[PDB]
Amino acid sequence: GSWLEPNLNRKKKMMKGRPRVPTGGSTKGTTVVWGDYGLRMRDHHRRISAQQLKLAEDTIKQRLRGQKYRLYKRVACNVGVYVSGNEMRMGKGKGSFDHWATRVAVNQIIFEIRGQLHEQVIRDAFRLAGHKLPGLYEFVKKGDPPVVGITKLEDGLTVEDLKNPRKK
Amino acid sequence: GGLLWKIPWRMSKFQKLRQRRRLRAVDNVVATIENALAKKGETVKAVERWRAEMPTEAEMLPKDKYTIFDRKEKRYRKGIHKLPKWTRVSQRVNPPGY
Amino acid sequence: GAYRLKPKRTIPKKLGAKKTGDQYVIPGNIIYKQ
RNA sequence: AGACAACACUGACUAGGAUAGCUGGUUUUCUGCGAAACCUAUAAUAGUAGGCAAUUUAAGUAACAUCUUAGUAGGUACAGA
RNA sequence: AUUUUAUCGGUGAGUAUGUAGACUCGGAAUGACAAAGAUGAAUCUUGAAUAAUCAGACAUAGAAUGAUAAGGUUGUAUGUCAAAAGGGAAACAGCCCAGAACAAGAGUUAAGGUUCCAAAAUUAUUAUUAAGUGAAAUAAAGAAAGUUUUUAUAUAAGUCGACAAGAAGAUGGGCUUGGAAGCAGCCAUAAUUUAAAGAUCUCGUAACAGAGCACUUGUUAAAUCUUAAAAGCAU
RNA sequence: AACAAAGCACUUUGCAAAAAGACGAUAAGUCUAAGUAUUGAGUGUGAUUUCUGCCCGAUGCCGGCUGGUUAACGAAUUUUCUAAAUUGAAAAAAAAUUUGGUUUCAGAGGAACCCCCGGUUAAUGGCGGCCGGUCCUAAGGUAGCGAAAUGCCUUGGCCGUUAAAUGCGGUCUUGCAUGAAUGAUGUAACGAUACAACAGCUGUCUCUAUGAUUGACUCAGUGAAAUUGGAA
RNA sequence: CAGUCGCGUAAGCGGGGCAUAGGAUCACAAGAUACAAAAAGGAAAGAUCUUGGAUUUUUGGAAAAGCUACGCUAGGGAUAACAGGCUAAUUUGCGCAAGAGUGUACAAAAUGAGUGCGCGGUUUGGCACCUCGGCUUGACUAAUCCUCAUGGAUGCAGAAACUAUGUAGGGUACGACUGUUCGUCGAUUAAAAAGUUACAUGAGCUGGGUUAAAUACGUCGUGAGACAGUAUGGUUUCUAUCUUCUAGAGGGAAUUAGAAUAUAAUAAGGAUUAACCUUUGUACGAAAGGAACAUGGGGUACUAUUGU
Ligand SMILES: [K+]
Ligand SMILES: [K+]
Ligand SMILES: [K+]
Ligand SMILES: [K+]
Ligand SMILES: [K+]
Ligand SMILES: [Mg+2]
Ligand SMILES: [Mg+2]
Ligand SMILES: [Mg+2]
Ligand SMILES: [Mg+2]
Ligand SMILES: [Mg+2]
Ligand SMILES: [Mg+2]
Ligand SMILES: [Mg+2]
Ligand SMILES: [Mg+2]
Ligand SMILES: [Mg+2]
Ligand SMILES: [Mg+2]
Ligand SMILES: [Mg+2]
Ligand SMILES: [Mg+2]
Ligand SMILES: [Mg+2]
Ligand SMILES: [Mg+2]
Ligand SMILES: [Mg+2]
Ligand SMILES: [Mg+2]
Ligand SMILES: [Mg+2]
Ligand SMILES: [Mg+2]
Ligand SMILES: [Mg+2]
Ligand SMILES: [Mg+2]
Ligand SMILES: [Mg+2]
Ligand SMILES: [Mg+2]
Ligand SMILES: [Mg+2]
Ligand SMILES: [Mg+2]
Ligand SMILES: [Mg+2]
Ligand SMILES: [Mg+2]
Ligand SMILES: [Mg+2]
Ligand SMILES: [Mg+2]
Ligand SMILES: [Mg+2]
Ligand SMILES: [Mg+2]
Ligand SMILES: [Mg+2]
Ligand SMILES: [Mg+2]
Ligand SMILES: [Mg+2]
Ligand SMILES: [Mg+2]
Ligand SMILES: [Mg+2]
Ligand SMILES: [Mg+2]
Ligand SMILES: [Mg+2]
Ligand SMILES: [Mg+2]
Ligand SMILES: [Mg+2]
Ligand SMILES: [Mg+2]
Ligand SMILES: [Mg+2]
Repeated sequence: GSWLEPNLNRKKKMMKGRPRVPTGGSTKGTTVVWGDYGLRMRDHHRRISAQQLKLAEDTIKQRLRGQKYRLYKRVACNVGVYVSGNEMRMGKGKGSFDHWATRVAVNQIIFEIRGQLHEQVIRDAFRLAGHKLPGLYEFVKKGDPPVVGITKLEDGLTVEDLKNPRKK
Repeated sequence: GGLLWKIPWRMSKFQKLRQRRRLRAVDNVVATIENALAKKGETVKAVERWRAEMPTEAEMLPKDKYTIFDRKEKRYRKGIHKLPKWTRVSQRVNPPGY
Repeated sequence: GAYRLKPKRTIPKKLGAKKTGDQYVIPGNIIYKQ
């Protein structure tokens, strides 16, 4: 399939669910792994649609057209969102398929980029993509430390320090 | 909703002072129990577990004394006075990172 | 149910442990349904 | 025209003979204890029955509640791929 | 017939990255069961006698559903109300305290408060804010010579600002075009000489010319006085 | 605009003891009627002009076989229990047969309705698709009418009427969902029916004003009512 | 445990199937038991055990179709339609951010794809706390149609218009069509803008729409009847107790013994429009066209002013 159209059945209805909320110190998906720069969702955990991620991709291509770059996607739309009619009454079963979506935890990377381009030219492409995506986004470089929840592990900070009851 | 539960998002300096003293009072109950048993050379699993994964008021940060974790909030924090029976239940530790 | 009602309510089978460790039993007593 | 048949007519008036799982009402004081809005069944779903169970006060208690110590069942949060 | 791929699909490998109601190799707390001991307000069981109740509501946490709307609908855990007065939340069924047998007391306290309405501090310490922001129901993204702090950094080897002058030559680079001379577009953009000067960043010409910039020197001049970022509180 | 109506049409009624129809806890009997097929009753339509098409398959009704079916009746069958007798058994013994009583089974033949055949549309009712061709039906809406009292789309198109027309009139129609005695269609005459237009007329309006009487208001006489938890 | 069968050297296993998805009584029918036998001997009809036939599928187990707008009674607001409340998906309601692109050139004069962050409570909806239009007369909001001040405008010469910032004092009319709010159109105008208020206002009016009984048409239904259909017609009650309000009074308390007359500060309301000429054919402009500022347009009286 694709990162926007999975090889799943639209008839099997999926429960709403919730995005992951790491409460045990997990940094899963909070670092740049493939590209040199990344786009991080820094505010809150959300469920992004496939039409919003497609527009974000078009915005990065429209701004970087005519140049050499490699765009990576770290999210996959594998969550079916079934919307019942707004004009319908409550009950009478679950709604029909509307669109695909993906659940993203806080401080996770959405897009990564690698190419022979200038940093400022990539900051603008991610700035525009962030403007059109739901929530607040941030520019990240490869090598930056991971994030535990909403706290960055900077200046020798470790996960065991965040778990230690004594922190004063 | 139309039913008003007027609960301010933050606490007053008077509610905070009492919170510090309630956390301080609980520490004295545990220390009094731990010291009384140590004189006899005894131990209780509940006490050994409290002194291992719970700090003292003097070791807590203000954010941990007046707020709690709430996954539904913007910044994953919430007024501790919004917890049920918050003046008679223990609450000192939140998930790491928040 | 759904657009077409389908009453689906089974009788509980109540499987699992009926006696825990170091619990006294006599002949015939069920200890575990599985 | 379901029109008229003497206040009444999709069937008058009068005397005799009803029911109502529904609504309303049910009158002095003091004292002791003190619920439920759940399950199952029902021609049921405004009802009812049996349980859980409120009460009375006798007969029992190796009763019941809680903690401690040791032991057991089971896979949630989390974490992981 | 023929070979070749930093193109598509497929297979193999990866102790690679992510994803989770019907994945759980790892794995809590809680809750559940039973044993002994201890404690306690008889709260338990049985016998006999014998009811009411069977739209519940809200809060908190976590879900399904809805539209991650509803004082919505529906489970689970806990409590209150229901059937609970009293103090706090301006007023208040459900929230925070606390369970009213009747009086007395500058009595002792809970939550909550202490300038006045109104019982009690105009009580002490260190900072921030100048907006009545706020002060018992947080409007957002965002903008910005508001202010404070911290962390880097520049400065008599003159920071910062202003002012004065300079800012070359091969060369009008080649192509394209009616024209393309740094400045429509395409390709190249090792050099050379200078205190420095992009085969060119912004205006300008039909095309030249011309005015600025990057950059260079000088003058004025700061002895806690440059610039930037982050954070806090404000606009 | 509904009912009735004159007119029109269909069915029914032979009167010999009761014409049919209606009435009669149910009859005698009465009306019909001292009537007789040009009589009476029932049903639909609704004067008259011009007209009233196709389908008898379904439903209803009528008629019809030396037919089928066919309850009662009934040729032919059958059983339970018990009494007595016979046979049998004659061992601790049933069992079988006949008869009496008692109690069951049983159906060759044998009515109407029904099955079957035919008739009937001013009987209840029905009256097509697909692309000149083709499939289907008992038959496929004929004549006429047609944005209608019928029309969702829709304020259909065009013409006339208005300074301006979702109206009204005329006209064309592929009419969601017109239609021929549940009648079709067009005039005269009639209408406190409904709609539209013109002229005149007007306080309907522009835009109200003044005047009159009776109430309203005050004094005297008489003297209600719905309503009302309590009220600063 | 008893009874008696199978397999196995034996120990032993066997009361169907690896486990989890097939309803009674009653009546009826077939076998056994030896219980009772309505005077007695029998029997009939009963009792006990085994067994069989069930969309008893509303499956703890009735043999069961509709209309009512002619409707009735008991109840519920424990479940609807109007309004209010909560919500804000949606909207014919708006704002901000970013800027693909259009604008001969040039992002931001104008214009603004698909989007993101919000406000608001007008439309259509959700929930279930709770069972129309017109006329008359207002009040309020400001997201502004006109009038007043004003920034921007290679795209502001002038004029007119565009966009935007202030600003709600006043105004926003007349007619035809439609029951209409809405909408369409005619003709004027400086302009002929919106919204909230129980989509303000029926104990103030109207009753055309919706609209019970009557009736017809079409469609649907075997039919009685029905329809978000169409058509004609169809009883609109109330003497104001209280609050508020509009007017007018009786009494009173005033620096104070009480009066007559004339009255201030102060308070509450009221009045609230726009256009033309003159200037001037001046600025501007190739021309056409055409401002701003300022003065006057009260007088066939006074006065002022312009002509003769
Ligand atoms: K026929
Ligand atoms: K026939
Ligand atoms: K025939
Ligand atoms: K026969
Ligand atoms: K025809
Ligand atoms: Mg965003
Ligand atoms: Mg409220
Ligand atoms: Mg089923
Ligand atoms: Mg009738
Ligand atoms: Mg009548
Ligand atoms: Mg008690
Ligand atoms: Mg309860
Ligand atoms: Mg039943
Ligand atoms: Mg009932
Ligand atoms: Mg495991
Ligand atoms: Mg609720
Ligand atoms: Mg109650
Ligand atoms: Mg209370
Ligand atoms: Mg207060
Ligand atoms: Mg005191
Ligand atoms: Mg005081
Ligand atoms: Mg304030
Ligand atoms: Mg060139
Ligand atoms: Mg040029
Ligand atoms: Mg005729
Ligand atoms: Mg006769
Ligand atoms: Mg007729
Ligand atoms: Mg006729
Ligand atoms: Mg017979
Ligand atoms: Mg025969
Ligand atoms: Mg005919
Ligand atoms: Mg006919
Ligand atoms: Mg009088
Ligand atoms: Mg006998
Ligand atoms: Mg049942
Ligand atoms: Mg059951
Ligand atoms: Mg009717
Ligand atoms: Mg309700
Ligand atoms: Mg200007
Ligand atoms: Mg004024
Ligand atoms: Mg209204
Ligand atoms: Mg009213
Ligand atoms: Mg009339
Ligand atoms: Mg009065
Ligand atoms: Mg005055
Ligand atoms: Mg004169």
